[PDB]
Amino acid sequence: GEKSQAYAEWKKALFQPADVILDPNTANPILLVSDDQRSLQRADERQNLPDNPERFDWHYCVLGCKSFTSGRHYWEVEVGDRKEWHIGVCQENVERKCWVKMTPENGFWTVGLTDGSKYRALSDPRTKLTVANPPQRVGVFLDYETGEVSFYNAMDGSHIYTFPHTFFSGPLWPVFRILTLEPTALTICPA
Amino acid sequence: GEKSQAYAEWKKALFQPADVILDPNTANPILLVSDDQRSLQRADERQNLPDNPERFDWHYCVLGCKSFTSGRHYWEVEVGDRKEWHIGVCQENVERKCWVKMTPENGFWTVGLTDGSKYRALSDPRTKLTVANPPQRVGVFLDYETGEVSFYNAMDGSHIYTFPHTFFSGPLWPVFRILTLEPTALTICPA
Ligand SMILES: C=C(C)CCOP(=O)(O)OP(=O)(O)O
Repeated sequence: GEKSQAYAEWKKALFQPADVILDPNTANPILLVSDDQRSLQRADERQNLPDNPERFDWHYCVLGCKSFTSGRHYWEVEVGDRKEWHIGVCQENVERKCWVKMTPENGFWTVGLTDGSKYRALSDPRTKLTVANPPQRVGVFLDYETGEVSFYNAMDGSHIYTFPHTFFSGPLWPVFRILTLEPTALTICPA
Repeated sequence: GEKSQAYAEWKKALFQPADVILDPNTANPILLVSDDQRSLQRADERQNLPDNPERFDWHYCVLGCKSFTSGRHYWEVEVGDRKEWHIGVCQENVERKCWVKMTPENGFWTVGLTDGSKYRALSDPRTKLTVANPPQRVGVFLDYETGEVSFYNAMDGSHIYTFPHTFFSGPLWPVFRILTLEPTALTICPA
């Protein structure tokens, strides 16, 4: 209880709770956004969607509906028993159509999981993470002004990863990515 | 380059720069504190020194000359190629005379290196770290109010470790521990 309590108090001293919903107009055509816009699944094949400019056509990504240009913000994501996921932030100006490698140099700050047990930060090169207990819920923490993106196990307060401090260019968006077709959705925790 | 600049801007924006000097009165008798109080080495054998109450008698530890009871503070330590070292903060009330495990529950928040290649956080139990580039200079970051102790590579800005947010009791001192005889001293970088 003490580690959860200190995690709650820290998030109150410093970070504004963001109420993040998924924008279906940004979602790759293989993704399904839930009607309440909190949950994400994958289809067996691309669905028939317009190719509007905001849509990720290659990467299996979706954005939030609000961006950040300043300030300290957090949100929490129920990854549950998923075997695969990536979450974090990206710049408004990322390449959405052509492939680009999802790295900080290309405007992406994400961590995640592959093959049930391989936790990685998508630094370049990728950082192999050591996680003592697989997180069911992950907190994403942004400080725009200091260039900080960090990740915690939201249930026990343990730290997962902090990217090197950087300089952002333009607005940042919450980003979510799933590659697999598996029973458990990715779900955003309401603020 | 940019990662060093962003690390510099972050530490300047949010943390008070501590000018840390070693207190030889606190040092375990096997330690040698330099005349300028910036450098720490180990002697071959325990020196004959008085067992005054403030002196560490069991652990091979020394404190700084100033504690923190509030605020955000940072300092940097040149570890160079030294194969063994642990650094961080501890509570004024730690057990200095008798055997105790150096853990957060016992008032110590430290990380470091064993046998040239084994990075650990001194959590209970110890957390094995994976560090892609061995740091030569380590930044120690304290936020008293949010219970935060984190550690960075002070040359490239890469993150090393963040303890779970906690609650501190009383003053925190910079603490330094070396177990081995090695050519390379630990040296505190001035503010
Ligand atoms: C033996 C002493 C007094 C120094 C190291 O203590 P431990 O052997 O308990 O090891 P750490 O895990 O604290 O390095």
